[PDB]
Amino acid sequence: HKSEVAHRFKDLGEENFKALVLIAFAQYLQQCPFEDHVKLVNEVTEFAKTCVADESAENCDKSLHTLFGDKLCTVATLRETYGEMADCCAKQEPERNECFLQHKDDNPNLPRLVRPEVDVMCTAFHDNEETFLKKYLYEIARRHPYFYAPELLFFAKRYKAAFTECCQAADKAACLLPKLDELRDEGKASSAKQRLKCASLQKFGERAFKAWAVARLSQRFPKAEFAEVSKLVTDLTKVHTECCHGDLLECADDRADLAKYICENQDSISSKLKECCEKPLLEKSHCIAEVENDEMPADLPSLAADFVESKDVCKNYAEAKDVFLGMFLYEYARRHPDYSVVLLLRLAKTYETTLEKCCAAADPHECYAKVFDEFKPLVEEPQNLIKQNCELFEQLGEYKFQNALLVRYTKKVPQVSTPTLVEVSRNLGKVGSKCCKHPEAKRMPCAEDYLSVVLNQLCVLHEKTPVSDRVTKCCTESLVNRRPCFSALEVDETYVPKEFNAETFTFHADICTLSEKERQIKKQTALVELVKHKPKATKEQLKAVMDDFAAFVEKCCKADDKETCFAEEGKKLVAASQAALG
Ligand SMILES: CC(=O)C[C@@H](c1ccccc1)c1c(O)c2ccccc2oc1=O
Ligand SMILES: CCCCCCCCCCCCCC(=O)O
Ligand SMILES: CCCCCCCCCCCCCC(=O)O
Ligand SMILES: CCCCCCCCCCCCCC(=O)O
Ligand SMILES: CCCCCCCCCCCCCC(=O)O
Ligand SMILES: CCCCCCCCCCCCCC(=O)O
Ligand SMILES: CCCCCCCCCCCCCC(=O)O
Repeated sequence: HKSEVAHRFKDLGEENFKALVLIAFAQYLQQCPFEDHVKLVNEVTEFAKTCVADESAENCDKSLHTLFGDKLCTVATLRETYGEMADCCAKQEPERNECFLQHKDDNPNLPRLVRPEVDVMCTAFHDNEETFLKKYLYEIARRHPYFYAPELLFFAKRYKAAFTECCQAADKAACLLPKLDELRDEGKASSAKQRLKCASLQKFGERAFKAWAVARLSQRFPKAEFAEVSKLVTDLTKVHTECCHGDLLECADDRADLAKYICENQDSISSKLKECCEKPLLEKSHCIAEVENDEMPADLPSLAADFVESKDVCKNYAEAKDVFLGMFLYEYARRHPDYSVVLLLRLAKTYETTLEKCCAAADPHECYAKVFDEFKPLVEEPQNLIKQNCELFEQLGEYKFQNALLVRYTKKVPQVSTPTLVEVSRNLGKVGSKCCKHPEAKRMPCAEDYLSVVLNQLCVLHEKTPVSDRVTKCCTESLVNRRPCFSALEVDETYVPKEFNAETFTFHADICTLSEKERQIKKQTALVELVKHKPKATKEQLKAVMDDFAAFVEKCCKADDKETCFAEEGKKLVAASQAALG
């Protein structure tokens, strides 16, 4: 149509429009106060209503980039507050927008947002539901310039729902705090996954991305023809390149088109897309990205037909290596929604290496006749880790399971920071309590998903403050070897134990008054330090020292005079404990 703004306003709605415009400005003008953004939002919203009334009104024919760019350049404190960024306003539109992305600071030095008390939140919520949520939408959007805006809006609505419900509860906190903790983690995970997929697309390149996409979409849409999946992998690749670059508008349109495309060809892709394809513009793509795997045809041939036996596998492969490998992935993935994507990538990798070191042999058909026997050990490695770890988690509880990981990883990389080990082991523990509750068929995809963020974050923290070559080795390995690399780490025979420190192992009644979370972290911290001090201790030896500790705590956190107890019974525990640990 003639007016881009009018169009977006129409099929978006005033409410969503105002929220998005807000998120958009907060993502570029990250240093401006809330009240300034609110003002801009009103001016842009007013402008929009105008174009809705008269498609031909002034400026209404200008593109969103142009309009958005002009408003941005309106801010008078631009040069003083943003310096260099102000120089962007001197360029012709095509480059002006390009210039703004380059200055969108991915990580500003804003204060960590603190969670106020439930009572204060709920009261603010009730006094002014809108400015309360917009204020935070603003605080979140400015701290996360790259988070896809629409999704950030999607989260805002879940936050609103949690307040509406919880602030009306007998006991507010019991209802809200957890919903909020769940919202945060999920938000951080969605965030980490977007940065991950973008880093990946940057480091490893387009081929690795498409490979990942083929495998993932084939498990998701096992009934779609391979030509259809290829189509989608192509569009998804363009979509993410554009979304990673940070240009919100281009990004949103490509996603919109794709969502539209999928829905129109819905019956030719999956049966579980009805719901999603009904939903409103703003949610189609998000819904689709998260849709459940469709059901795979029960009448499916044996892979070995076209991939192992069939003479002339090389003829088809040499004719177009990637396509052939792609079909292999497609065929293999849609039959295995229970495999993790990386495992599927590992198989395809293995197969590629084999076709390369076989198609250039006397009797090819016999060189690669095995192949499928190559996969068995690749498939089993991840499955065994899942059963073995989920069983342990079943016996012990999340907490005790975290302590087990704690001991296990401190011994593998003692060089790592204690607080880093504690966090990593804790998040690793959550992955266990989250995924082990699923039936085997969904366990691996689940672990992969959560483990990818956890490992990524682990690596990032290590990128900054390097400590182990082995960690760096794993972290810089190919995406397909990342987790197997970490699983392959063994006890550090090198490590020289930190000599004893009286402080580190001293305790006061503070732990009696502290809440579970802080108490566990206090205990878990001591544990890492314990292992670092005597890394040659046994599950058995440590287990004894740990038990004598559980008691020691109880004994003192209950005794009339707690203070003394922790000092006298403290001297003892430590003295005795050292004796036992030689
Ligand atoms: C996040 C996902 O697992 C699904 C995702 C995707 C990303 C890269 C390669 C394959 C699959 C995904 C989307 O981003 C998406 C965007 C717009 C429309 C449909 C989409 O579907 C997806 O599956
Ligand atoms: C996600 C955008 C919607 C804005 C609503 C957020 C309101 C919750 C405020 C708490 C934020 C502090 C983060 C946390 O620790 O949970
Ligand atoms: C002046 C510019 C303000 C316009 C705001 C950008 C509009 C975003 C459209 C989002 C549509 C959802 C697309 C999707 O992800 O499926
Ligand atoms: C058109 C289909 C494109 C898919 C290409 C198949 C590539 C499979 C090889 C496995 C990739 C492992 C990732 C990597 O090491 O880069
Ligand atoms: C399952 C949670 C417990 C923590 C142990 C994780 C073990 C799962 C490893 C398998 C990861 C699948 C990804 C891959 O194929 O490398
Ligand atoms: C802080 C550095 C410690 C890093 C600990 C390594 C994390 C291991 C992740 C792999 C989980 C699968 C279980 C395993 O094979 O050990
Ligand atoms: C070298 C002697 C110092 C003694 C070390 C004791 C510290 C053990 C902390 C482990 C916490 C037990 C875990 C728990 O059940 O909460």
